[PDB]
Amino acid sequence: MRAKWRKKRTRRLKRKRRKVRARSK
Amino acid sequence: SGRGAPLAKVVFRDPYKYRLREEIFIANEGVHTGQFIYAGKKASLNVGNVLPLGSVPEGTIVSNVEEKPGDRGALARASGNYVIIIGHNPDENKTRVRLPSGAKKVISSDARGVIGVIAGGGRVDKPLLKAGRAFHKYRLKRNSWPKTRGVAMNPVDHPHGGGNHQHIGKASTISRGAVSGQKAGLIAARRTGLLRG
Amino acid sequence: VVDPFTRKEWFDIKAPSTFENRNVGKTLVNKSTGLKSASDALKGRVVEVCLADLQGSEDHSFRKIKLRVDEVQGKNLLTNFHGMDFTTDKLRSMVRKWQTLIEANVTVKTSDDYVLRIFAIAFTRKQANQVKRHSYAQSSHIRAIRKVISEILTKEVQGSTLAQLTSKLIPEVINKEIENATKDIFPLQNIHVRKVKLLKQPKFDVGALMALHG
Amino acid sequence: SQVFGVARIYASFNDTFVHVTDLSGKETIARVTGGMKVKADRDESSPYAAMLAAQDVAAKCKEVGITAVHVKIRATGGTRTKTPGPGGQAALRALARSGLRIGRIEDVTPVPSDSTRKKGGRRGRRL
Amino acid sequence: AKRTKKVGITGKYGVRYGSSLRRQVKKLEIQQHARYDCSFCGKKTVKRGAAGIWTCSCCKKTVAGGAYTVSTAAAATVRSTIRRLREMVEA
Amino acid sequence: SINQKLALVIKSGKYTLGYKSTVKSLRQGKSKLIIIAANTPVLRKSELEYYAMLSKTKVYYFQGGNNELGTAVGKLFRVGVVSILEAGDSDILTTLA
Amino acid sequence: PKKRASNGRNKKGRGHVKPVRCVNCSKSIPKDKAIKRMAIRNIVEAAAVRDLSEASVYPEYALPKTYNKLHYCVSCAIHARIVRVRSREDRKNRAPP
RNA sequence: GGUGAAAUUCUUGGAUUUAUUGAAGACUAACUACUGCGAAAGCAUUUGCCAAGGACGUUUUCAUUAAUCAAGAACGAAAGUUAGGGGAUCGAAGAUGAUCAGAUACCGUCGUAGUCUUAACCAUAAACUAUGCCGACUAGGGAUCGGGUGGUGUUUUUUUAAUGACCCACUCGGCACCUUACGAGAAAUCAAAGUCUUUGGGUUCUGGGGGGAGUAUGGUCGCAAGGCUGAAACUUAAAGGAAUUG
Repeated sequence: MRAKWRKKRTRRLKRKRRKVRARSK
Repeated sequence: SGRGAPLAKVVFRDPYKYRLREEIFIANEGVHTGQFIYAGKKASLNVGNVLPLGSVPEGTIVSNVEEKPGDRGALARASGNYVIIIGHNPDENKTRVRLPSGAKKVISSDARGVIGVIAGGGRVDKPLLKAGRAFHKYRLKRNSWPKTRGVAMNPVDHPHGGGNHQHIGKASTISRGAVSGQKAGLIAARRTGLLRG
Repeated sequence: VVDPFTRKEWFDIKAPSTFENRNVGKTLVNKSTGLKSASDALKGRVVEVCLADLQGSEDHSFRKIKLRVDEVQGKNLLTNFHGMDFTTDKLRSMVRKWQTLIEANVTVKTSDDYVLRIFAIAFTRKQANQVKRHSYAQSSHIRAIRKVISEILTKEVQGSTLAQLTSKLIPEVINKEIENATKDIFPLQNIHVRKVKLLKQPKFDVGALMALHG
Repeated sequence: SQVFGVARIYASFNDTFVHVTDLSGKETIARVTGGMKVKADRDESSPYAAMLAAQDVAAKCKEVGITAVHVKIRATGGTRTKTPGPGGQAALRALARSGLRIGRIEDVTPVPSDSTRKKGGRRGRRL
Repeated sequence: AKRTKKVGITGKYGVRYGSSLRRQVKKLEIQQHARYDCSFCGKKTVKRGAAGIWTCSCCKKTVAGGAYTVSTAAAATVRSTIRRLREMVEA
Repeated sequence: SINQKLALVIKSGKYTLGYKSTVKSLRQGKSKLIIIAANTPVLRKSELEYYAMLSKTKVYYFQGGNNELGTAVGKLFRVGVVSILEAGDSDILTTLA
Repeated sequence: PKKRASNGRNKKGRGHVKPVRCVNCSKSIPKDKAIKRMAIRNIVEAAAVRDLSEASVYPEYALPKTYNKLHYCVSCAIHARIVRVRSREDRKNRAPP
């Protein structure tokens, strides 16, 4: 994959994690 | 009160009887105390001067415009609001304006309006921000606040009212040819939903 | 079912007398029916013509002229000068790389209430014994040239009416008056007014119209 | 001695228009396209249907009083390709040999002094 | 001392009303109470009397200006464009 | 190109500054140049035109308000009018400007 | 690797020039990176001028010749024969012919 | 109308096409360059104003005032976000008609945010000439831009007169360019990537096999989007560079 969509997919994962992490916090 | 637009105690000498005639104008952006206002056909073009729309050239900014010659002002009286003259029709003694609503209107040349946007502009750009300001805004206008939603009302009290759930039930859009009592909700809605999409 | 070509009278065209042969061309509109007279229908139309046709010389192959009908004398229609534009071939022809062109524009009325926009074209010239590959301008002579050209153009339409303008423009004296006032700054290759657009027309004044047709 | 009209050819892709008008250009005479000549939806831009469409005008361009014509070639223009299609060179040739005195032939392709955003996108069409 | 970081004038509104509503009112309430130079006496003494009324404290003048500024941008362009129309008609 | 020579007046020549001092300095007739701001009230400048006409002395209209004039005269306060009692190596008096 | 001395563009010392669309696929490319062709052809065919002269009331005709600048992306240019992939040592040959 | 082909779409109420205007918004094509400016990002209509500049010239003037630069700071394409205006084109999303086996992709039509502006944010790009900045030196050339110097050179109403453009010999500065490699480099290639094992002009930042990973955490900035700082466990013997042959 390009450097772009590897980064984009981790960015989407980071977005998901922060909501879940804060959801308990 | 009940009007953001400030008034101007403009004073004219009555040419027929010795007495000054104190007359209420809506102040424009740039008029101050002691300023001379020149009203009439042979007036100059400065902010505050009242001129017939025929003399003033195209592409200017005119507020407090008369719909017909002699109505003593009808259009663009709200704060910060103005009418752009977009063209003239000197053959038919009728000018062409762009109204604040975006509508294009035809006005008699003999009609007139002050020059310059109405003062008090930007009033809506700050939220009332609390119920107290909203109450004190409409206290000086009329009893039209608070405005209870028809849905919360009982069926007897509003067409939308009633039901075990707070819902309108019928389409909120109401025909124009409806009758008093029908016209609750969206009256004669050409197209509902969000503008710009 | 109803053939359209069988309901016209084939009206003609007149050119202003400050031109070559007055007659230009014959156009079809309709019969002069009782409800709508053919005169009103004919009015307000514009016809594109070639200055080579309206002067008889190939010198004027470009700069096609635009005419507008004014009064319908029977089948023969007199016209006022409405504008002129270069043919798209000629504009593309004179423009070539490695030579800067000058775009000049003035918005000035005639002597009467008959306002038009005068353009002007100018092209930097390959000088004699000159060996630079391009010979561009210095973008300050361009400011200087556009001022002096605009001075020439503004002092021209303001000085004479449209009829006097066209009568003196057909020998192409104006584009020479630009050069001789710019020979002191920079040499130019293609110099032409290149465009006019007519905006406002005053009281028609059939006295003025019949002067140029009669 | 002779009458001038205007041929006013719209020479684009996917269709071609041969549409002779009076010298003023407002009155339309025999506006015929390729779609009326060919029902195969392919010759409509091919020079064949251009030649068949353009020969149909002269079949009726006469006997009305159109002796000569000022041909005015125009491509699509605007933001689009701006070049004339295959019919522009051939539908011209149906006029020439059909018995119409052609004069003052010229292009009137609308050149944008500056256009809007071109249709297709930044990366453009991909096939 | 430095009492607030970013609420500024709007800290009187407490924690209520949200942060965005406080931000819109913040950037206008500053313009509302800011003192402005008078175009007539030259002293930075113009205060807002009412909605759209700007009384210069000295020289007892008052100018009909915007509701939250002595002169709105949408009206400064009015003054500028009125000039050209007056300029072109006369000269 | 006026502001450069006011420092010449402020250092070499003798001035008086403000309205009351100017009209006194016009009444005495010593003043020859008065520079009136544009922000000054038009009535006050109107009768200074009159006093200047009475004294047959040059009146110059500054291209700005009293804030520009106050900076131009070199003083961080504001000045409505400034009068030039005598000008030294400054040439503002002898020049038409 | 580094295929060209000037990367693909006649751009040295700017940082940005302009986007230009292509006359075939409409792809936004720098104007200097484009393949510029001054297509200078007549409205009519080469063999076509004979009938025009025969079928014109103008015995001495002008033979008009239209101008149009086809700005081409290299993706379209190579496919459209406009340019050809050249030898590595012959890549430096910048001469138009 | 559209296509490679079609279909969706609009059309005997007239689409498309022709002409005339009128408005709306966007942009400044051709000219337009191995050309200019800007610190960079960027800047291509005219005209006016405001102020800023670099180069040139200077027998003017201050006379060590300098270079680089942690901390810190302003600007910073596009996208994005907030509020307002604007809202023509194109166009994420979305909807559709084709293609294939599937096509929620490429193609076509419509179309929202967006594209434009006012005021703020973010502070990122293959933000690249992938070549930090300053200094000197080393080879030749040619053009080009801007400035300057000289010619009884050409050229401008007057035919060495009331004087710009040009050509010549130059020079300063710049964007670069062509050959050559003396020299360097792994080579591609480089006149600077040269003056580095004959190793040292000054100075800042960054890298230590590839993944994990620019991830987790923690802090800070941000309306958010996210930016900056930034590992480890674990895992592999290789990824990678430049050229040769097939």
